[PDB]
Amino acid sequence: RDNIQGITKPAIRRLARRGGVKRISGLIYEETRGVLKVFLENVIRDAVTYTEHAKRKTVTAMDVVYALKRQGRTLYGFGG
Amino acid sequence: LRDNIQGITKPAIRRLARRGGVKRISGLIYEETRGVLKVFLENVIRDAVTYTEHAKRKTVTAMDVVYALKRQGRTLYGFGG
Amino acid sequence: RKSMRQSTAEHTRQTFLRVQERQGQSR
Amino acid sequence: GVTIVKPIVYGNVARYFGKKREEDGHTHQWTVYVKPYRNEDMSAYVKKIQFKLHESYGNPLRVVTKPPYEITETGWGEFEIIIKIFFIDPNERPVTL
Amino acid sequence: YKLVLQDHQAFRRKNWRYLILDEAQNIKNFKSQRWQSLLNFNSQRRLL
Amino acid sequence: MVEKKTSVRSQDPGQRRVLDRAARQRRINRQLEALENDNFQ
Amino acid sequence: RSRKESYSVYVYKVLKQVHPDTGISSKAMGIMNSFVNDIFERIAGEASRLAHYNKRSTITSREIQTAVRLLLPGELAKHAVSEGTKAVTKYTSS
Amino acid sequence: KRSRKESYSVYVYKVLKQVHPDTGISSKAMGIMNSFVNDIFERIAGEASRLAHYNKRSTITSREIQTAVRLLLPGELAKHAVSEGTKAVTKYTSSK
Amino acid sequence: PHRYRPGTVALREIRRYQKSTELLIRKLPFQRLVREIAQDFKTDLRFQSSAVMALQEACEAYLVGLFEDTNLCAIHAKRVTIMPKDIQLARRIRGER
Amino acid sequence: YRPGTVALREIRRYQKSTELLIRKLPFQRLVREIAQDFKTDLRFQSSAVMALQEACEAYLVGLFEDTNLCAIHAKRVTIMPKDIQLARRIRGERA
Amino acid sequence: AKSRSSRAGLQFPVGRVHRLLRKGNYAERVGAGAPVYLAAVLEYLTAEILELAGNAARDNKKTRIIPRHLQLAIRNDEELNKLLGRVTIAQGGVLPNIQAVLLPK
Amino acid sequence: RAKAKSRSSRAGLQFPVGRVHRLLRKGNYAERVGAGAPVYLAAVLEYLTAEILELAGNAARDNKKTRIIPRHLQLAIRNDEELNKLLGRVTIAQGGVLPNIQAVLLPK
DNA sequence: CTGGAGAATCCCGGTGCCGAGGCCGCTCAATTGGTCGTAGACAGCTCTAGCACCGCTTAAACGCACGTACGCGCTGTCCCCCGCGTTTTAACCGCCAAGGGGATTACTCCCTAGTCTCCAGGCACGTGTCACATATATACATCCTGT
Repeated sequence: RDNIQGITKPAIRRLARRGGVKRISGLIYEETRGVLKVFLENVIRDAVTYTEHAKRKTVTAMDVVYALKRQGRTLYGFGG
Repeated sequence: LRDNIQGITKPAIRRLARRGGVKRISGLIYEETRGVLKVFLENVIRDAVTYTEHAKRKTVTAMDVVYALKRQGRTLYGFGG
Repeated sequence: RKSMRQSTAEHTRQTFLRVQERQGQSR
Repeated sequence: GVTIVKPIVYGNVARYFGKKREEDGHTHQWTVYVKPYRNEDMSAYVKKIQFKLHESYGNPLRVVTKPPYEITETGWGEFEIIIKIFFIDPNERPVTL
Repeated sequence: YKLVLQDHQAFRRKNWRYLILDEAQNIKNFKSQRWQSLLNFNSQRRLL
Repeated sequence: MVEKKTSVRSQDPGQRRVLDRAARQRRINRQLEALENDNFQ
Repeated sequence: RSRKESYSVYVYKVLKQVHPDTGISSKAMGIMNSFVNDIFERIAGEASRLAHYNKRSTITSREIQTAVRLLLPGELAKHAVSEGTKAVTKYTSS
Repeated sequence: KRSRKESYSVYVYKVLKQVHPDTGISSKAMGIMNSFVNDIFERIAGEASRLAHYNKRSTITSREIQTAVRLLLPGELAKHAVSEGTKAVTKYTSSK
Repeated sequence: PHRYRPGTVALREIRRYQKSTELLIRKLPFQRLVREIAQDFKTDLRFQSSAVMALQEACEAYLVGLFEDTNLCAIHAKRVTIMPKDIQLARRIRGER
Repeated sequence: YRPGTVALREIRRYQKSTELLIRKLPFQRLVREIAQDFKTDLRFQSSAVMALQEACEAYLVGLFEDTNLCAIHAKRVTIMPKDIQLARRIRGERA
Repeated sequence: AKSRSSRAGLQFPVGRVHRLLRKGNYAERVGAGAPVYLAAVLEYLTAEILELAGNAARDNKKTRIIPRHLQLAIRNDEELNKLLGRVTIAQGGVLPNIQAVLLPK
Repeated sequence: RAKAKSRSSRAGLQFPVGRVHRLLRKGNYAERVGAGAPVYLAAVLEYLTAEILELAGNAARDNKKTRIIPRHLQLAIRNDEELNKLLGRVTIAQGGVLPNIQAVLLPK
C-alpha cells in the first residue's frame, strides 16, 4: 500500500510553522516521514495489543489513550 | 553547613566529563555543572526526606533515596537489599 | 474559596485591569 | 510602632604564616565574617551579604549567600572592608558596615 | 450551485428580492445538503 | 515423573546470537595451539 | 440512570465560584474531566506505594498528604496541603 | 529479635550456576541481580493490574500477564519471555 | 508584480499557525496511513472513527514538539535554518535516541 | 604533551574504570548542607549517601555525554555553557 | 441527609472519591479522611486551572472557557506546566513565541 | 499426606512462584489473583535475569575476570540492543559507562 | 530617514447555527445506623549505627607559567530553499439503498478462587572459612613529539 506519503511536504511545513520553524531543509520531509512512521507504529502496536486483549475487533479511542500513556506521551481529551 | 557546593573541584568535574566523551572543557562549564548538580541533588534529597518525615524517622535510609530516584525516572540498582 | 496563590490572584487582578483597558479603548 | 532589634557580630580573624610567601608576598591568612550574636538563622531574613575589599584583588566585590557569612582570603596589609547586608524584602534598606 | 455550497455564509446574510434556480432539477432531494443551503436564503420571492 | 530438565533449561536459545568470522579463527587458533600444547590437559 | 459517570457536575460547580459568568465548552469540560482522572490516579498510586513503604495496609490522609507533597511544585503543594488539611479538619468536627 | 530480610539471591545463583557452571557472581553484582528482578516484577505486575482494570476486572490473570509481557518487553525480549512462560503454564497444568 | 522577501511570509505563517489550534495533517491521508501501519499487526482490525482522531492529535503534538526542539539545535549552530542535523541533536538529548 | 593527547588518554581511562570520580568527604558535606533546608538534625545511612553519589555521577556523566553532542553540533571540541543549557532545555529541566 | 462532601465546605464529591479509592486496589483500608483529603486536593487543582483557563478565554473576549485557553492557562503557569509536563491537551495548539534569531531587523 | 511439591518445581522455574504470587496476594496489584499470574511473572522475571547474567558473564570473561562486577552489568545492558531499551532509564551502581569516544574528538 | 504603494491585520457591527446550559424524571449510589474484629499507635527496651572525635600519610587539589590549539569573526562564493504562479490530483457530493459486523447486556450456571485450617520442607541468618584479584614489580610495546 505504502501511503506514508500522505503526510506531504506542505503538511510537514505546516507542522514546522506551528513549531516555530522558519526555514526547512530539503531532506527534512524524508526524515520526518521516517520519524513519524516509527512513532505511529509504536502507538498503534500498543493500541492493537490493548484491543486483542479485550477480545474486541475495533481499536477504540480508549485503546489509543492507554497505549499513548504507556509511552509517556499523555493526551487529554478523548475520555482519558 | 556552609559553602559545600565548592566541594566539587575542577578536577572532580573534569574527570566526570572525561568519562562522558568530552575532550576539551571550557572555563565557565565548571560553574554550570555545579548549578545543574546542585539542582538535581536538592530535588532528590527533598523527595527522599519526604519519605523520612512521613515515616517519623530521623535518619534518611537507602530505600528513601532509591524511591526518590525512582520518582525522578532514575531507577538505581545496587541498593535494593 | 478565593484563596489562590498570590501570583494567580495578581493574574486575576491584572486580567480585570487588562479587560478594563481593552474596553476603555474599544468603547 | 514596631521596632525589631537583631544582634550581630562582624569581624575578622587572621593567622600569620610565619614567613613571607614567595608566590605572592602575602604574610597572613584572614577570614572576614558577619555572624549572629544569638544562635539564630540569619538566612531567614538576609538575602545576601556583599563584602567590598581593597582594589589590589582581582575582584574586590565578593558575595556570600548563607550564614554564618564569611570569606577566607590572604593578604599582607590592613584595609577597610565595606560589608553590605541585603535583606529578603527589597523594600528594606540594606545595612552598611 | 456547486460553488454556492462552500460559499454560503456570504449569501445567507443578504436580502434577496428574487432567488432564481435554473434547471431546478438539480434540487431533487430534501436530504441533499444543498437543498438546506438554498432553503436558508432570505428571499422575498422564489422562482424555479 | 517429570521430564526433569525444564528446571535447568540450559540453552533456551531464543537469544542465541551466533559466534562467527573472527571467532571462528579464534577457535581454529585455539585448536591448533591445543594440538601444539603439552602434558597438561 | 448511570452508564457513564464523570466529573462534569463538579468541574462546573467549582467553575461557577472562580468565574460566575464564565461557561465551559463540551470539549473543554471533557478535558477537565480527563485531567481530574489523571491526578486522582497519580496521587492514589503514589499513596498506595507510600502505604507500602511504611508497610501499612491502609491509605490514610497522612499517606495522601505525603503523596501530594511529592507531586506539586512548592507553592502548588503548599496550597494543596492546606486545602486538604482544612477539609479534613472541618470534616472531623461535623 | 532477628530482623530477617528476603531477597532473590538463592534462585539467581541456581539459574546462574546452571547457565554458567564455571562463573561465580559477586555479592555486589547479586544486589543488582536482585533489584533487577524486583523491578521487572513490579513492571509486569503493574501492567497486568492496569490491563485487568481497563476491562473492568477484579483479578490479574496470566492472560493479562502475557499481554503485559507483550507490552513491556521489546520485540525479541517479548517473544522469548512469552514463549518461556506459555510453555511453563502447559508443563504445570499437565500435572508434571 | 510584487513579491515578499524570503522570511516575510515565513513569519506570517508562523504567526497564523502558532495561534490557531487545529489539525495540520490532511485527515483522509493520515487515516489511510494508520490502516497501513495497523495492517502489519492484526489483519482486519477496524478503527473507530474517533480512535484515528486521537492518533492524529497525539502525532501532530509529537511532531510539533519535535520541531520546537529541532529549531533549537538549528540555532545552536548559528543556523536560522533547520535541517536533519538539528532534529537529530534534539532527539538525541530528549532520550529518543 | 600536545594539547589533547593527555586529555584523550584520560577519556579512554575514565571510560574503563568504575570507581567514583567525586571525592567522598567533600561530597557528603554537600548532601548534608542540602538536607539542612528540610529538617534540622537529619541523619543519613552511609549507604544512602553512597546511593546519592551513584545517582549524581551517573546523571552528570549522561549530561556530559549529551552536552558533547551539542558541542560537536557547532563544529566545536570545547563544551560551552550554552551546550549544557541546550542539552538540559531539550531535556525539559529548565524549558 | 448530608453528603459527606458538603461536610467540608466543598463543591467536590467526597463520597464517590472514596469509592474510587477503595475499589481500585490501591490499599486495603481507605481511612475516614483519605477521600476527604483527596477530594479537597482535586477540587483545589480544578479551581486553579479553571480560573486560569476561564479568564484567559475571557482575555480573548470570550465568555466560555475553550480548550485553547485551557492550554494557555496551563502552559503559562510555572507550577501547572511542571505538573502537566507530559500531557498534551487536545485541540489546544501551542504557545505564541518567535525565536529572536528568526525575527527580522 | 502427599509429599508436598512446590510451584517453582511443577512448572519448572528457579524464581520463587510462591514468593512471587505472595508479593502479589498482599500487594494490592489486583483484587483476586488467579492461578497463572505468578507463574508467568516469575518465569519472565528469571528469563530476563538469565538473559542479562549471560551478557554480563560474557563481558566479564572478556575482562579476564571470574566474578561479575557491576561493570559487567553496565557494559552488558548497554552492549545488547534490547536490554538497553528495557533498562534504558536504569543506572547500575558501580557499573561505569562504555568507552564511546566521539570520532570528531580524535587525533587528526 | 522620509516617501509612496501594496498587502496584511484588526476591531466594529451584523447575522444565523447549535452547542451549553436549563429543567424533569427516575436509577445508583452515597448516607444512616449498628456489631465486629481488629490497624496501628503508643509505651517500653534491646543494641546498631550514626556521629564525633583524633593522628599519620600522601594523594590530590591548586596556583603558576607557557605555548598551542582551538573559538568568535569576516568575507566571499555558490547553491538551495522561499515566494509565487500555473497544472494536477484528491476529494468532497448525489445518486444509490440498507444489511451485517460487532459492541452492549443478561441470564443462568459450573468452575475457580478466597478463607482458613493444620503440617513440613526451604530460606534466612548465622558460622567456618578459601580464595579472586587488588596492589606491587618489571620488561615489552606502543605511542608520541622535537629534530
